[PDB]
Amino acid sequence: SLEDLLFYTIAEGQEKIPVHKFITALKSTGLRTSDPRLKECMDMLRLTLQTTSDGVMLDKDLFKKCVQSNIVLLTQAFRRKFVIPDFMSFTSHIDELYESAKKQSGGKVADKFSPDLWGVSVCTVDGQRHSTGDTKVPFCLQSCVKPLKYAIAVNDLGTEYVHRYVGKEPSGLRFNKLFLNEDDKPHNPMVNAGAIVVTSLIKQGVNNAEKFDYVMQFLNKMAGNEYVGFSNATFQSERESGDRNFAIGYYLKEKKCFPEGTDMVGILDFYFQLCSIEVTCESASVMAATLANGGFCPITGERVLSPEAVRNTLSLMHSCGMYDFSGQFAFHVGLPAKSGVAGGILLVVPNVMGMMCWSPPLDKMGNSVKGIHFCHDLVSLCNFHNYDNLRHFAKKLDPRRE
Amino acid sequence: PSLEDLLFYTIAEGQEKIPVHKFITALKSTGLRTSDPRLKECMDMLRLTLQTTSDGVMLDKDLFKKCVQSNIVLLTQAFRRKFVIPDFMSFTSHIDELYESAKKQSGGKVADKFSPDLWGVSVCTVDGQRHSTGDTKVPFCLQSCVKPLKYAIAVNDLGTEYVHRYVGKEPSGLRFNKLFLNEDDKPHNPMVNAGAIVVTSLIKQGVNNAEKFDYVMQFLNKMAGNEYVGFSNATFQSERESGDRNFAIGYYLKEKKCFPEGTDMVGILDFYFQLCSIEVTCESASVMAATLANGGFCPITGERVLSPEAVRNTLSLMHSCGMYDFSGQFAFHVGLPAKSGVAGGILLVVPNVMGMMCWSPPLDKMGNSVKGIHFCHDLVSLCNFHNYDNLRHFAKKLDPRRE
Amino acid sequence: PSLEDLLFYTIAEGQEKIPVHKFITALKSTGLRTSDPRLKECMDMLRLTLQTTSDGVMLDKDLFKKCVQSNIVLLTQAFRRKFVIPDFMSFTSHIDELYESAKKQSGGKVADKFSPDLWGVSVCTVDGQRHSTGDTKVPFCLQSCVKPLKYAIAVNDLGTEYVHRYVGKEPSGLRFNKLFLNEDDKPHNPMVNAGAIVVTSLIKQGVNNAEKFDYVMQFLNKMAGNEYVGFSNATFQSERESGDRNFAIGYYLKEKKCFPEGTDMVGILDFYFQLCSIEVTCESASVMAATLANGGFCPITGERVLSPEAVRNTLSLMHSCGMYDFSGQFAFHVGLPAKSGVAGGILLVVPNVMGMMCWSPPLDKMGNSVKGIHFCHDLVSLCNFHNYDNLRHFAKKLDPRRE
Amino acid sequence: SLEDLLFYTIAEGQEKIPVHKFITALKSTGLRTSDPRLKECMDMLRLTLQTTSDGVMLDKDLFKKCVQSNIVLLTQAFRRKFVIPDFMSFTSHIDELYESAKKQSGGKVADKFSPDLWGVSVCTVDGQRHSTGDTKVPFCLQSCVKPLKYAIAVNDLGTEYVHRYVGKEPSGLRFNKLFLNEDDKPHNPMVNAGAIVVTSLIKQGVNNAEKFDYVMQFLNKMAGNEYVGFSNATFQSERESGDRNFAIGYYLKEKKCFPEGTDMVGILDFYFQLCSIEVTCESASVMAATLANGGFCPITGERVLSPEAVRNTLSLMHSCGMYDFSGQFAFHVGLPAKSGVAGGILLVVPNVMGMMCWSPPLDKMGNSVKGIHFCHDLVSLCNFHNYDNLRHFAKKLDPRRE
Ligand SMILES: O=C(Cc1ccccc1)Nc1nnc(CCSCCc2nnc(NC(=O)Cc3ccccc3)s2)s1
Ligand SMILES: O=C(Cc1ccccc1)Nc1nnc(CCSCCc2nnc(NC(=O)Cc3ccccc3)s2)s1
Repeated sequence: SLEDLLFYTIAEGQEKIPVHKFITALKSTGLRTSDPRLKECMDMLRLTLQTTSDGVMLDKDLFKKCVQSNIVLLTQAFRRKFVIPDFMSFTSHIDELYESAKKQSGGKVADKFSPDLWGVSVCTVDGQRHSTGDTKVPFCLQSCVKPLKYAIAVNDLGTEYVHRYVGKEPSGLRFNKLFLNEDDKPHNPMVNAGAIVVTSLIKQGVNNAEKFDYVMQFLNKMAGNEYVGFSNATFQSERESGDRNFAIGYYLKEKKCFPEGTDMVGILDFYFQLCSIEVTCESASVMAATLANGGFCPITGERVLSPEAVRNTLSLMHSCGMYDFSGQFAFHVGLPAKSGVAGGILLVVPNVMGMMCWSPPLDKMGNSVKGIHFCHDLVSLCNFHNYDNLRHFAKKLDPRRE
Repeated sequence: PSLEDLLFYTIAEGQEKIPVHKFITALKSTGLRTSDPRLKECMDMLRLTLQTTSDGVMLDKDLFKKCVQSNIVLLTQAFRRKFVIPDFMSFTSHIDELYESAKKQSGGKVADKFSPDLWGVSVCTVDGQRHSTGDTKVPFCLQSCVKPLKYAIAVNDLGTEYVHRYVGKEPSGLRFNKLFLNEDDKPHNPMVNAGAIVVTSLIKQGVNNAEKFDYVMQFLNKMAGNEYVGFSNATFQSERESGDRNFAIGYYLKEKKCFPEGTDMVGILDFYFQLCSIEVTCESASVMAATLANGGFCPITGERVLSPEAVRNTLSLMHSCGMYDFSGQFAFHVGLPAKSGVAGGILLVVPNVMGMMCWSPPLDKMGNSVKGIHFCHDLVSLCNFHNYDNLRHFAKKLDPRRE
Repeated sequence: PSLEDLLFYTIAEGQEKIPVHKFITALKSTGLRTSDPRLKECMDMLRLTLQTTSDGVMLDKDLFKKCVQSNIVLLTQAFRRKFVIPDFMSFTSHIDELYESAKKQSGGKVADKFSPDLWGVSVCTVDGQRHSTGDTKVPFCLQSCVKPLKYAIAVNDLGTEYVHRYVGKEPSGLRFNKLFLNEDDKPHNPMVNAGAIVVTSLIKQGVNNAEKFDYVMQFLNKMAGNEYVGFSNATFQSERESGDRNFAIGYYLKEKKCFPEGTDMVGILDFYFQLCSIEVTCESASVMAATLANGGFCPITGERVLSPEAVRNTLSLMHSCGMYDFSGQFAFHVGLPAKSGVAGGILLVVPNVMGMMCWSPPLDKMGNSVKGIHFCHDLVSLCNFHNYDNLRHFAKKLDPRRE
Repeated sequence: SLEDLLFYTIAEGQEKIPVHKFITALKSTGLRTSDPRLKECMDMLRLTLQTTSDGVMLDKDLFKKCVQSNIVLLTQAFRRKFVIPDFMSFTSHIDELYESAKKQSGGKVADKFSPDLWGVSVCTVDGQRHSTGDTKVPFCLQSCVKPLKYAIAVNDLGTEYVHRYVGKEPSGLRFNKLFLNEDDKPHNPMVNAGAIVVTSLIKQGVNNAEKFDYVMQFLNKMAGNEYVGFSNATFQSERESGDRNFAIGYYLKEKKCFPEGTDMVGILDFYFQLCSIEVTCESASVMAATLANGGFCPITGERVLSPEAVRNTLSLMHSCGMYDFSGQFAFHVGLPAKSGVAGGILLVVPNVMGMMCWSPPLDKMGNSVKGIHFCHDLVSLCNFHNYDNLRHFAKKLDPRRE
């Protein structure tokens, strides 16, 4: 009697629960009715609300009928088994943390969005969503895709083959300039140099039209079929300006850094496409949550990413993610991130939640100000630093305990 | 309404009396050692109340309740399977298996007195559970393993802002492994000779090169729960006459005023050289490591040894800058804050779980003990400890925080 | 008062009529060639005279006089041994030995269509005196020998400091063999391909490539005294199907705004490849070399091809940034401003003496002709031509400028 | 008739030649009365200017027997066979060059002299001398001493031996702070790293009080026995602050770059000594002109340096002469030169002259501000630049043509 136990808990020992009393109780687990895992249960309460134009409260049988298929989720949500149990106040802090971070004036956009925008969207490894501010506005990943594509190539080619072509370390702050390492390979897949070679490994032999759908599919599964778009616009402008990536390409060609059969100039076309893929904070925190969640999309429970692919990517998101800010960043926030010149910080606090912070203004290394100050405050407030202690964490509050 | 009685029927499964060996081999399987200092009252009472018979004997709800009365809740948790590694027993067997497979790979050159066949591994967890195997009671110099330990002491005592005025926090790269300073005219991080030597000059800013040392030993004893920390004046003598590279760094960091006001660079070099020949065994350093793995509370004494500021920063930097030039490949393939050492040492830490120390004197080309490098890989291959595994979805790996 | 007569009676033994053929030998052992352009009128009038007179033929003082009237100024200098190398006959003996001594050095690898036993030295002194040994009339491309010439042409047309808004003037630094731009986002110097490409980018901006090229051909023709200067279309079309590295450099230059505004980098790359495919002979290129040996004036025409501001900058960077990595050891040991080329050319230049081209196609590992550097070493072994050789006290060296 | 032929030429048709007239005829030939190759003659000018009390005034036989033994030297001088025939005009050019450089007011002295000191001095392959400014003030060569010591090493050991221990190429502008090159040899004998090493090659097997004599023996033969001194003061301060040099010293020790059995700390003391050697501009011109003269001292006719050692030392000064300024220096100036932190610049125009400039204030690169201006102007005046032609040199001046 799983459904049975759940009814008594929500229905205050009386005749029944009314309609919104269920859903306001359901919207308090931070779950969202449009969760794909709740599709059935929501379908069927459309059916039973349509039994009368007068009511209706629900009997224990009427209740149990709808939540039949989804009580596994509804129990964990209502007996507060979700990775952040009091999700209700945990959002009231993120609210504050959005608010104080909204007060951060500085930063320059790339050069054409409005520097007013600012939207952070949580998505817990369990599905609990929260968002405040402008989380519905689509934007491009740009270099936020290098992890995602890097994932895809290790997901399909394995680590050994891939790093036969790209390094694994960071190169430091004086050689954010060099292309190849001592062995005539770019140093890691997070710098455009290694990214160009990675792009040259995704689906060799197939043509550039088929190649691109293969990652759009992949990029869709990672966001639980929430909004991933494409901007032809930033695509064409991203190759007309891509003189540096051409440079890299030609130098990769000369010293033979692509697989034997690569039409180098096409691979750059493909690279440039990949950067112009669109997302919203909402759709992109599910992508981050997928990395948070070992490779499984938190709101569809589908496997998208092999764990090697997801480990390797958070590993290099750590070392190599925030450009030259990586060192200081891996230090104070210590959360595998990936910045993007569009302003996206594809934050991940693994085994908890995925974030996407979007506010377009950047800093001198290429990281959203508000994006960066938000993590800082976040780590300050909650024991999320990769090497915080989960037990003796002193003045920090944990949202995984009660 | 009977917490001391609550634990009785777990071992005395509905039995009358219970042998104390039946209780302590039940407590060696908790992984704890009888010499756990937060058991002493339980172990003194039991030694005392073991002076109530001369043939045996054993204890009852009368006696037990009088003895584990003091430390009941640790024995509760210890016996309610409430330790971070519940079946510590089979986890040790894993370590044994990695240890011996990492023994047969006999490449390397000893640095330039030991036998290359030495190979010692020791674990301690944040709950105090310990294990080891091989030559783990053999004292070696911390050498560069001392560096994060000494960093920690500086941050606990001075805060993170202060200590990173004097030494950067990033890893150097496979190019600049020989430059001393980054462009900020600081050594890149506390893990390079350049950076250690600098951190050393921030401990006990004031008192003299004998109080500074005792004070590091005091800390180093607290942190190790009072296991063997020591000091091999023999190494220190040869460290300080063949130390031309270091004297180069010393003179260059003085050249670029990298120490603080009133720093006797040459004496700091002695302290450094001293701190390098500070002796530990794999065992005593397991408690060092697990202490940092434990928010700064010493797992086997319950004593707050370090800031949680201090443990975090150190583990932040052992990750990046820990394995000389192999740190990159290391952070990738094993992604555990480690720290290598010229005598064979690796100070491994699995945060929220355990601390480790490995040891085989033969270094490889890079200067990291062959068998030690081999062993840290294999352990991440095995267990989802790698800093970036998922705790829920981790493929074909074994998590030992689960039964 | 007695000018051509002064010469006329010196080649005669106070005698009757000197035969034309023994005047011919007297002027071939002066080293000049009967085809010197600065002599064409003397040979025109003397073959015309053989055409009319009969039947020896022989030569009166009046029959000698103003055949040589035109070029007597040279012709005296030739005969009173007032040339830079007075006893040129013996000096060719030493070239004939140094050629043969360098003939035995068959090591070295061609680039990848010729044959390695090809070996030719042609000497053009600043006066005109020619000597060749071995295969001098075989045509080869200039390849990166063009860089100094093209560089000269750039500064002769645009002047040092403009050219150097876009190109440094320093020799990169043996291990930084590989980075294109320096700190200021400038290439290092015009001898490196990264600078060649940007130099090329600055000659006759605005014109299109067909004209640019001919503007370069005429220039090269005069420097050679209108001896063979040509263009193999064969090597150019592969120079464009293989220069991936150059394309690398070009785009990176574009990204950093290293070309002038309104530079189509892809055609500047094509123009650049054409300058490498220009061909010459040992004979034709020793006149090019002697031109720079000659403050820019072509020894066998008398024609100012290059500003002295441009001879020097080119000779400078040929000293220091010239022979690629070997230029250090080369500036040390040979101290001559040379320039290597991957076709097998060393554009040797002994300022104030002569211009050589040596040609053996086989390159060494740094890409420089085996026999070329051997000849070059042996040549300064025997003679005080090394840059900082002393012209007065020079030990056992022979000086050819002293009789 | 050779002494008569001389006696007749310098005679103004006057039967009894004055000696005031003789010496100003001699001084203005460049030579000074203190020339050692003229002592015999100058001795007997003291002998016969002792016989009475008048002029005195020599004649066909008195003249003849004083210049009897120095005639062929006094021939070329008065037959204008001296490499710079009209040395006279040549010196006021050097004067203008000095005064033009007089106005370059920038610069910071290191830390003790007063920053208005400035001098130049010339000496030719034949002996003609000139100086202007503060050219009799002792100062330390400091770093100007590395070429001189290198010569002595090559002269005593030969090119082969010496360059088993120091390289021969230039450093490299950005990573100009490395001590060694990838052969573990210091880059060249002109960096403190290679200087220090060159210093251990001199007179192995003999203690440091005697090494220093033999160096000054050499450093005397080379300056024709003009002023060579030594400062213990600067030696004790250089001893007490060159932490960098200790660094480098220790670094060469661990890298085993000295010849076996080298007391590093002593060689550092010897280095600190050798850098504290005292010269004036004057004495240092004969230093340089000895090198300009194939190793024969212009003023004593002694062979001091085998041409080997002279060739090499003037090659390395060209390449590695002026610290990070050497690249641009060899380009624009293209005379082998050698800068010093005191302001010293030991310049050399082979086969014509040696020079030496002093000016305390340095630039941002460790080179005398005005000592630097001075060359740049000099080469802009004379076809001295190593690659100016001796026939066609555009609008420049040649001082070997009359
Ligand atoms: O933007 C600045 C300002 C700056 C300022 C201060 C300091 C430095 C720089 N400088 C820049 N300089 N170049 C840039 C473009 C990247 S370099 C071309 C890519 C590579 N070239 N050689 C490589 N090594 C190998 O390929 C190893 C190899 C091993 C064995 C055999 C062959 C090859 S990779 S940017
Ligand atoms: O061991 C090889 C063979 C090898 C092999 C391969 C390639 C070359 C050479 N060569 C050497 N290896 N170690 C050597 C002594 C190392 S220390 C040099 C003195 C400095 N220490 N930190 C510095 N940076 C800054 O003071 C600030 C700054 C940093 C960066 C930019 C601007 C400003 S400079 S030499």
